[PDB]
Amino acid sequence: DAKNIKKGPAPFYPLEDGTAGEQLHKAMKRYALVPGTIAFTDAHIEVNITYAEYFEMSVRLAEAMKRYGLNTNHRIVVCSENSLQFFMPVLGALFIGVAVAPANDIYNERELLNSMNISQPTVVFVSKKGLQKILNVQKKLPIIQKIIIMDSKTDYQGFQSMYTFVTSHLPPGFNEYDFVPESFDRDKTIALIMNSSLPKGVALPHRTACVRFSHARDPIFGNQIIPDTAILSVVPFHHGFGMFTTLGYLICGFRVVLMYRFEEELFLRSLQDYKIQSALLVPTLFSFFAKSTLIDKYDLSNLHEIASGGAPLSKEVGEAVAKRFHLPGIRQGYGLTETTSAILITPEGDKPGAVGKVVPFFEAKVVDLDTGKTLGVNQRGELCVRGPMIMSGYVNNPEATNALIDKDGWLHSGDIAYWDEDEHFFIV
Repeated sequence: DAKNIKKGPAPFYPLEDGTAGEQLHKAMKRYALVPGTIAFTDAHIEVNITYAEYFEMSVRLAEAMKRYGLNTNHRIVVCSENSLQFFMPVLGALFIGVAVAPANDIYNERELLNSMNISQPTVVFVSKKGLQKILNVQKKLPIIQKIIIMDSKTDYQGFQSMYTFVTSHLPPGFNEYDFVPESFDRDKTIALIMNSSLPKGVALPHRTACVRFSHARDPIFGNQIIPDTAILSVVPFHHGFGMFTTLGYLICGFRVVLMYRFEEELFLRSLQDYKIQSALLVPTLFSFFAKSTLIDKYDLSNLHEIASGGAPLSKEVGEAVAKRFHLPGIRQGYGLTETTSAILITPEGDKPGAVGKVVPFFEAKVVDLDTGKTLGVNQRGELCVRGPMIMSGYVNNPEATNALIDKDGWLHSGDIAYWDEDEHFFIV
């Protein structure tokens, strides 16, 4: 009964062709050509980096990695707290088809080795403060040939920075605006290898990012592209919420204001002073802001939304946070690392405490817990989802993959849900 399979509507804008790197290159080149357009802002040190600067350096890294010898057969790791520099190697790799494996920068040293043992990187990009951890891992994974320091201009402790690495490998006369990103099969070529909440590696083809880019610009399931839009992001860039919201914001030309350490006054003062339209919180920051009383001391009249993304809020906490911030509700999402980003999303302007509706290109159902039979309206069962952001598989673990994703391609989320007459989903 097709009536019991919830289907996303058609996207406002048709899904664009090209790899994720080709799509990001094209958008970012355009914003690059408008001087003064801000890509990222570091709320702690107050520095802005423009799209022209971001574009040029990402293109330069792409060419430098290509000349060094990286191709679709290689992976890199990015291991860094949130920073102005984080996405530079991410974008450069995407531009040339090299898979990016972000490693949680507060992983203890065992968890870190586990993650890099699965991703098997040839090159590691790390912040200064992560260098010692990476050196210790490298003693055990000889495949790591080269370590490049992200938040330095000169060489740092005998290692090249991104800047000196680029200079070592760029051809004479290199022109950032003549560069053409690589073209490859976006279904077979892996864009990201993300870690599971021992964590596994989740392989995500370029296709899954391309679909995210359609949602991110969707006026219903995303944010409308409006000039001078600014986002405050406190979520980790190495995890799917931060990774795939930020890439979408770059596609949209927005200003991404970041923090790498949560503080109450800096956060609220940043919302006010950067006239943030949209803020992203990790889940336990919601319980925090339900307790905060300082909110009313700031002018937050440009704030239109607070988004929890993949992570599902209790109906009570979501309500208490919306109230504190004088908002009609929270822009919720439900997703997993395994679905790339949110595949249920609160449609713009529209149900307490629904998590949202099925995104374009996807289908969702709920099934009986004993039997697997599809259930009807208002009936509680296991949420299953199907669509082109589902991971291609856990790296080198077909058994955990087949345990999660059945033979018809339904991913079994492990969560309990129901959908209603309006097709809003509720996570119980």
